[PDB]
Amino acid sequence: RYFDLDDLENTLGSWDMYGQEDQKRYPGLQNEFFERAGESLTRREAIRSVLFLGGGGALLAWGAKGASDVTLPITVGPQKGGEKGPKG
Amino acid sequence: QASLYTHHQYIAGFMLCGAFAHGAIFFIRDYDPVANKGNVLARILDHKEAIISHLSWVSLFLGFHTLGLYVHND
Amino acid sequence: KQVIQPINGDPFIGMLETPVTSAPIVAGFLSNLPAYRTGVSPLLRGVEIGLTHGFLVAGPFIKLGPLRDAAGGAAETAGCLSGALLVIILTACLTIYGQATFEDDEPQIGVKTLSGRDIARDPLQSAEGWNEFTSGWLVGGLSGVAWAYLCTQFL
Amino acid sequence: RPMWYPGATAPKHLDGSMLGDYGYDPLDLGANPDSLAWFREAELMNGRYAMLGVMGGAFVNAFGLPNWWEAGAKVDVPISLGVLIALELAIFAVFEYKRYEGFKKTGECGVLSFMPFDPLNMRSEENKLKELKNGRLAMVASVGFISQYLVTGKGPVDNLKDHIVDPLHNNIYTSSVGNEVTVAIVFAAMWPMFAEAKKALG
Amino acid sequence: IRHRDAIISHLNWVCIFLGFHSFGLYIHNDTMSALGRPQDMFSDTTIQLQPIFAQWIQSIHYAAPQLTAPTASAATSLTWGGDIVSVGGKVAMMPISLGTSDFMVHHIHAFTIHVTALILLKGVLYSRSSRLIPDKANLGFRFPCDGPGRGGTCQVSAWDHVFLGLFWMYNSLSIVIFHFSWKMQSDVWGTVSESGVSHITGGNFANSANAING
Amino acid sequence: ATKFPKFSQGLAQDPTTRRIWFGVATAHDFESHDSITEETLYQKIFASHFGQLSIIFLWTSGNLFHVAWQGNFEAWVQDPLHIRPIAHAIWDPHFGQSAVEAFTRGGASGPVNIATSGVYQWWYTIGMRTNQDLYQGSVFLSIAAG
Amino acid sequence: MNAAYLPSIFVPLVGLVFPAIAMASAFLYIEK
Amino acid sequence: SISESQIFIAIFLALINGFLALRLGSTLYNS
Amino acid sequence: GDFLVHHAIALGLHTTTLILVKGALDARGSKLMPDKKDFGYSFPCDGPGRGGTCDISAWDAFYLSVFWMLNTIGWVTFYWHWKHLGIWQGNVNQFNESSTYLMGWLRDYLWLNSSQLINGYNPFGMNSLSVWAWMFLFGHLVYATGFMFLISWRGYWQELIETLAWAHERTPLANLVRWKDKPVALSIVQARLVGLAHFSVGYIFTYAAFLIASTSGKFG
Amino acid sequence: TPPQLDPNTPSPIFGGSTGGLLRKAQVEEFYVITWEAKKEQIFEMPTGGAAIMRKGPNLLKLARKEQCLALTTQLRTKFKTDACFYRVFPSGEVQYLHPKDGVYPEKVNAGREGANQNMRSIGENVNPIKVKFTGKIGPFDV
Amino acid sequence: SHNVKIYDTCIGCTQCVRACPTDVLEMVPWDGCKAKQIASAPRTEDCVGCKRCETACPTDFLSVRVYLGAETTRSMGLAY
Ligand SMILES: CCCCCCCCCCCCCCCCCC(=O)OC[C@H](CO[C@@H]1O[C@H](CO[C@H]2O[C@H](CO)[C@H](O)[C@H](O)[C@H]2O)[C@H](O)[C@H](O)[C@H]1O)OC(=O)CCCCCCCCCCCCCCCCC
Ligand code: CLA
Ligand code: CLA
Ligand code: CLA
Ligand code: CLA
Ligand code: CLA
Ligand code: CLA
Ligand SMILES: CC1=CCCC(C)(C)[C@H]1/C=C/C(C)=C/C=C/C(C)=C/C=C/C=C(C)/C=C/C=C(C)/C=C/C1=C(C)CCCC1(C)C
Ligand SMILES: CC1=C(C/C=C(\C)CCC[C@H](C)CCC[C@H](C)CCCC(C)C)C(=O)c2ccccc2C1=O
Ligand code: SF4
Ligand code: SF4
Ligand code: SF4
Repeated sequence: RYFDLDDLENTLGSWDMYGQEDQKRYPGLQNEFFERAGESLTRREAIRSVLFLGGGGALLAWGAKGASDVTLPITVGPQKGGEKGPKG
Repeated sequence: QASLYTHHQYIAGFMLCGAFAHGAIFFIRDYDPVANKGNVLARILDHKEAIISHLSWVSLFLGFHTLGLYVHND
Repeated sequence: KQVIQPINGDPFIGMLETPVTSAPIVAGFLSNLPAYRTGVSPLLRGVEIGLTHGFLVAGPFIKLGPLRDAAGGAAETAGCLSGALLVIILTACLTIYGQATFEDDEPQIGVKTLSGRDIARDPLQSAEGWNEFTSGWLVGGLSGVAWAYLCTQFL
Repeated sequence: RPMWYPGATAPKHLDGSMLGDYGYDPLDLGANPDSLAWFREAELMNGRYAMLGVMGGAFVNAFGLPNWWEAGAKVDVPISLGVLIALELAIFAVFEYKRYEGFKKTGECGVLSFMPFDPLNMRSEENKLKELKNGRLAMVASVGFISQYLVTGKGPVDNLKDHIVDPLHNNIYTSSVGNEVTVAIVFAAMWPMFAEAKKALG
Repeated sequence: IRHRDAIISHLNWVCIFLGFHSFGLYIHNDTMSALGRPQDMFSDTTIQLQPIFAQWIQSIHYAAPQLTAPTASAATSLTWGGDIVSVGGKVAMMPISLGTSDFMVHHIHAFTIHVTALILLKGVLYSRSSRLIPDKANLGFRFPCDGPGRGGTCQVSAWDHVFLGLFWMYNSLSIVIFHFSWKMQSDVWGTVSESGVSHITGGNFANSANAING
Repeated sequence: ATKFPKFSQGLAQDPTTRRIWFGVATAHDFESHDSITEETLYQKIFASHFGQLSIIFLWTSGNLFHVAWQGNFEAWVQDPLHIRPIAHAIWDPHFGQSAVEAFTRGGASGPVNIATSGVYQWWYTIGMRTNQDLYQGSVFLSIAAG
Repeated sequence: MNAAYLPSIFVPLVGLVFPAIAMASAFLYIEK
Repeated sequence: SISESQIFIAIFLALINGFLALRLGSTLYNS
Repeated sequence: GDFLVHHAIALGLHTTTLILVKGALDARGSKLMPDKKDFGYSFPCDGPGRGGTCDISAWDAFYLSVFWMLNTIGWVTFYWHWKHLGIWQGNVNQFNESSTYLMGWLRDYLWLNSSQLINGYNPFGMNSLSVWAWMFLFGHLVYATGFMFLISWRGYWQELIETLAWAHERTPLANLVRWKDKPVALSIVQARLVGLAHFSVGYIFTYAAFLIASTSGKFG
Repeated sequence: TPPQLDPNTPSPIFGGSTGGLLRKAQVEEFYVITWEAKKEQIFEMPTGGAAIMRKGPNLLKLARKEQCLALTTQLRTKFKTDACFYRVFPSGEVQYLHPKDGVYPEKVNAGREGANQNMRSIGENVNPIKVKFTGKIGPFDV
Repeated sequence: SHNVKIYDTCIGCTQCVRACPTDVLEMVPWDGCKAKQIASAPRTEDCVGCKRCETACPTDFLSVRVYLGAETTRSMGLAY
């Protein structure tokens, strides 16, 4: 027998298992520096898009620019002699 | 040539298999037996089996005998 | 006696408690993690959680990357840069999961503790609590790879 | 409401409320999914810091000729690497930390109430468009000074005199991207009609 | 029957685990070949993945007829660290060496043997009734779908998990053989050539087959 | 209808992912939507043909443009039998020194695909004989499709 | 060919960037 | 041998064929 | 050899039509289920009643045609290729001799052509056909994937997802991250459609690689 | 007469199993069974495993109406007891499902006014043209 | 929600109503029948689509024909 139908919260076993009560266990010495470093980007579509538009541009940038390419047909690549078929 | 001749055979295959599908979507939806009573479309539906049965003979004839010869030759 | 029981009374709930579910150790450990606590800001978790996952992800790249031979330490930065991408990619994923599940208007859907007590729902549910976490993840995620590099060229 | 002469309709997002508004919002960015007037400062700070930009590269061709692209190259000042950058790092952030963190908290007028920097404030806020308007114009020339080096390479004024000497033969339309621009000019002539045919023909 | 959702779930994870690790490592080896970068493909010259334990086992048994097997003529069999044996100019049995390509295969044996356990166990535990079909027992051992409803029940019965198990049995064992047959031709069989002991395939396995390439 | 399959409310409300799968595959069927009158059914169709018809032209302008740019033409025009027609170059970030070289077969510098499409002769038997002609021609189909 | 630096600019943009954006935006539109 | 100048002209010309589709696909889906 | 093949070709055209001509005429109805006019066009079945209807619809009828379409075209494109190969290679005797019995098709046309293709990825080095050597494998793996959808039907997978949506749901650290759209084993018809896509995509890429890289390897 | 509320009837003895409620129950409806007992004995549980029913009126919580009638067909045809069940969902209100008329549907009662009937034989249905672009779910509606 | 509709042909055998695992079909009394009884489907909500109905109809061509509609939380029979 269980019931307490007045509460459907305890009938579902939905209880959060490993969630604790304890408040912040973290030091104020390092608190006040990060807590103000996170909200510089708080916003939905004007920031996530910065990651797509501005963030993914290093594929563009250092894919073309920096000469660290390894065996890339981009840059170093073909430098050796080209293969010719039997017929032509 | 090879890369072509095969292209236009396959791309011709799919198009016919779609010619019959929309042939079915026709009959399943926008065909009307009333206004078509006695037409040429209704005469075909009047004998379904004859068409179905004879294609079933020709496809079996070629089935046994064409395979039956390759196996005999093997 | 019998060691194994259904979770906390009712047998008809899906899971049932076992030594890796309800124990002295496992109850405490999984609860100590910067995950389940209800008493710390979500911004502070991302700067914790993401801070770790940058360091350990660098390793595979900075060790077994495409280019594992360089005389300038470039084999190490080639992994740092790419390991810094899964930092930048997952930020897109994290933030995306916020605009989907959580509506700014809808309240926190988290449930209430383990036993008898209803304690204030997970401060991270809605987009506000979530987005503060995402930027937090991005703050730490950059550090983890960074200190991984510093630990590569030093220490 | 001159409003860049598309014809009549501007989107509602730009009505002429904010200063300088000609109601041009092609990409629907002038909307407010987060804010808009944040763009105004972003325009303005760009604009402000831009309009003062030309002055450095402008006059240097006219005087001693270490022109801007070659300017930051040759000097004796920078002292053993980091001292060259490291000094310039702090002083901006420390005051920008104030105005950036402050004026998205202390109110949305970027250094307008001017509490950090007190001007003579004789003219003050009415003509403020004119500031914004005079810099936006210098913004566009600033792009040119790039291509002045890229396409030609001569100094901005050394390009001017060539246009003064031979007005017909110094155009972009001859050199390089001339073939490219003259197409972007054509496709910009029909541009107002396509935008207008939405309204009229719809 | 009561915790069954735990058993099946974990086994279902073990397969996906081996799916990418066991099999996928060939796809790496396949691809890194075709891109002209042999330095990468897991192999003997390249990245070493060797069956430590299995190799280490063969060490004991060739050291066995010393102390752990004091009364013997010699070790039990020659697949351990023994020496070659000939008859009629043929190799009776020589030893077998376990290299990287031997490593990668056993995990494919493991991959198939797990996946085919998933299917049969799931057939037993969900034979009675599953979470989606509570009556399933009353429909018999062998039945087609219940409905087209519920997105369709097609092939839910416990006769039908044996249907599926036979394609994984077939697959599992078939590769058990191709491992055998061409390991045994590579590293054992063939005529005794005196010098060279040339095998049937000339001893190409650990080099020959790493990727699905070969 | 709010959610993704805007055109059918039976899919529009589904808790599962079948809303997603059918939403893609039920799209182009215009006889089934919320309310599709006889008139507005012909509309989207006749608009769609402009889609297919424009997509084709760009696809052709690509073939022309690439052969005009990344491929050899003049060199082939001189020796149709003894040299291979080339298609777009092979850009992969993923190669070794060998596979780059081994694919540079052709007249060009980089790795390229010998083109088995066959389009390359139908230009010459119509006749062009400059990369300019191909580019000149590859612009129209870009324009015309517009 | 004279344009040679283009593929390095486009292919990453069209093989990754566009599939990154069209992965995000097409997702956010599945649920509204 | 194609002049580098022509190339960007074409790419910009095909850039317009990208917007006219976006303008179409909107108006068609907007219906 | 020319004679015997044209009957296979002729066979393939009939059994393809036989399927499609059936699906059209039985779209309206047949003796088993004469509701199909009003039951929709593409529907999974009428349920396991009165003999267990399956593939009873007219979409499932079309569905079966593709598998024959890919033969009767496969037979053609084969028979076209290897009559020409001999003619490009200067000999009419490879075909009309060995074309009669089915082993030459396997023993001569398939065995000789495969030697050049498989040497692309060869551990000794990359040939210029290494492009096609890989894809020819990509062609099978898709074809082989296609059987997982065609053979294994839904109810098995729907009980499997149940176990996973239970595990992800009650596992720690993944409690916090959940799905909006409840995952479900995809629909009956949806699989066959997905199944026949893999079957074809795999059926094409192998023969597209074999054909090109046989005539690119030899050059007729 | 027919409807009833939810008094306190205990739950049958069982030791827990992975079959049972899930995170539907939090946001979504779930069912409840109430029957009675005479002797105590064991019954198949449809969510898996076996459970001991008490000596008297009992109450269960299942996850599906489907699972629910599996257990009524169980006890009605085997131990020959009646059962009736409910629909409970988190907003707090409960509905009475199952013989809403007070009689099992298998047997006739009066007062039932049935829906979804057609007065035509099947062959007498409309063919899909005659509902075209006007629209209905199918030829059977019209 | 699935659609289920019933026809003149019913013998009133109840053999449908015994089949439905969700107890949709419910026997409504009637007149013209031999046994003077007709089924009916008050809940189209909970028809899962099993078509265990259509198997049970002793009638030559069915008295019930289930027409599958869209599929909800219930009509998918989800425990998730
Ligand atoms: C061309 C692709 C583009 C280029 C390639 C891009 C990569 C492709 C990535 C795949 C992207 C699409 C994936 C689709 C998967 C979903 C398929 C599905 O579940 O789709 C199944 C749908 C489900 O059917 C529809 O299902 C509907 C479901 O009902 C819905 O619709 C009803 C109708 O109103 C109501 O709205 C109701 O509320 C709602 O439930 C209805 O039943 C419709 O009547 C019924 O038609 O079926 C259909 O309609 C069938 C329509 C498909 C017919 C075409 C099949 C051809 C087979 C391919 C041929 C082989 C090709 C190989 C090529 C190899 C060479 C390269
Ligand atoms: C110009 C030709 C043409 C036109 C206009 C149509 C138009 C139509 N057809 Mg149709 N069809 C055609 C040709 C055509 N078809 C051909 C050639 C075939 C045979 C293959 C078919 C077979 C067919 C069937 C079987 C069905 C239709 C249906 C439909 C209708 C809806 C289509 C739909 O929902 O697609 C929406 C878009 C999709 C479903 C895209 C799915 C992608 C497919 C599966 C291909 C995936 C493979 C891919 C290419 C692989 C990529 C390879 C790469 C990864 C390497 C619509 C009226 C359906 C209908 O009306 O039902 C009521 C239907 O059931 N057609
Ligand atoms: C190689 C495989 C294969 C073969 C041989 C067939 C054969 C056939 N299919 Mg089929 N089919 C196949 C694959 C195959 N299919 C696949 C993969 C699909 C996709 C699902 C289909 C889909 C399909 C459809 C949809 C249809 C067919 C049809 C047919 C028949 C066409 C007529 C014909 O050629 O008869 C030739 C018959 C044979 C060659 C049988 C050979 C057996 C010998 C002659 C007798 C037995 C030998 C020996 C005595 C056995 C001893 C056993 C031992 C116990 C003593 C035929 C029975 C059509 C049909 O019904 O035709 C009427 C039809 O509608 N099939
Ligand atoms: C070649 C065909 C093929 C393949 C690849 C599979 C694959 C699979 N089957 Mg299987 N199956 C097949 C045929 C096949 N089947 C057939 C013909 C049948 C008929 C009997 C079945 C019947 C069957 C059953 C009954 C079961 C499976 C199961 C499985 C899964 C085991 C887990 C696993 O290995 O995942 C790992 C994935 C791989 C090994 C695929 C390799 C691909 C590479 C490594 C990853 C690609 C990287 C990246 C994502 C590339 C994409 C990027 C791109 C989008 C840009 C797996 C998805 C079992 C399952 O799901 O439970 C575990 C299961 O119960 N199948
Ligand atoms: C790890 C394996 C791998 C990977 C990742 C790549 C990656 C690539 N190869 Mg490649 N290659 C490989 C192995 C690999 N290769 C091997 C082993 C060989 C043999 C030696 C080659 C030979 C080779 C050649 C010869 C060429 C490439 C090319 C390419 C590039 C094509 C990219 C592109 O245009 O995307 C676009 C990709 C597609 C359009 C096809 C995918 C279809 C998608 C996935 C279906 C989805 C459709 C649906 C509507 C969803 C829409 C998606 C949405 C995001 C828009 C890309 C960089 C090409 C290149 O560099 O220039 C183009 C080229 O010509 N490769
Ligand atoms: C549909 C035709 C088509 C196809 C299949 C390709 C295929 C390819 N092009 Mg391409 N191209 C085309 C037309 C086409 N081109 C046209 C008309 C132009 C003139 C602007 C170009 C200009 C161009 C350049 C400058 C380059 C390529 C390159 C490439 C290769 C890598 C993919 C890439 O970077 O594309 C990127 C291409 C663009 C951004 C141009 C716009 C896209 C064109 C118009 C095709 C759009 C059709 C498509 C269905 C649109 C749907 C998009 C979305 C809804 C899915 C690949 C072989 C690269 C290459 O050769 O490196 C090896 C490269 O550097 N293309
Ligand atoms: C057009 C498609 C495309 C392109 C351009 C690339 C490009 C690359 N791949 Mg890749 N890949 C692709 C498709 C593609 N891939 C697909 C489809 C698969 C799955 C089948 C893979 C699987 C794969 C693997 C498994 C690996 C690669 C690797 C690589 C890198 C080659 C090795 C190297 O020099 O790294 C050296 C790289 C650097 C020195 C720096 C790169 C960092 C850039 C400049 C920063 C990017 C910024 C941006 C935030 C990135 C996120 C994008 C997103 C946010 C929009 C190169 C960046 C290797 C790699 O990443 O290792 C490093 C590697 O191990 N690929
Ligand atoms: C099933 C379906 C749904 C409902 C309506 C719909 C009509 C679509 C119906 C039909 C669908 C389809 C695709 C039906 C037919 C398809 C096919 C295979 C059509 C092919 C017909 C072939 C024909 C004539 C050939 C006729 C004769 C020819 C060339 C030869 C002529 C000649 C000979 C033999 C020697 C040379 C000189 C000369 C005199 C010209
Ligand atoms: C494997 C399998 C599944 C499980 C397969 C699933 C759930 C597909 C999902 C796999 C991942 C999540 C997606 C695969 C990645 C694709 C590349 C996605 C393509 C996306 C485009 C369509 C846009 C079924 O649901 C099924 C149903 C009926 C008959 C046979 C089968 C069957 O064989
Ligand atoms: S498989 Fe699909 S069709 Fe064949 S019985 Fe099961 S449900 Fe009916
Ligand atoms: S429907 Fe079929 S079974 Fe149900 S009562 Fe009428 S006749 Fe008897
Ligand atoms: S199909 Fe719908 S109606 Fe027929 S039995 Fe199953 S649930 Fe009751």
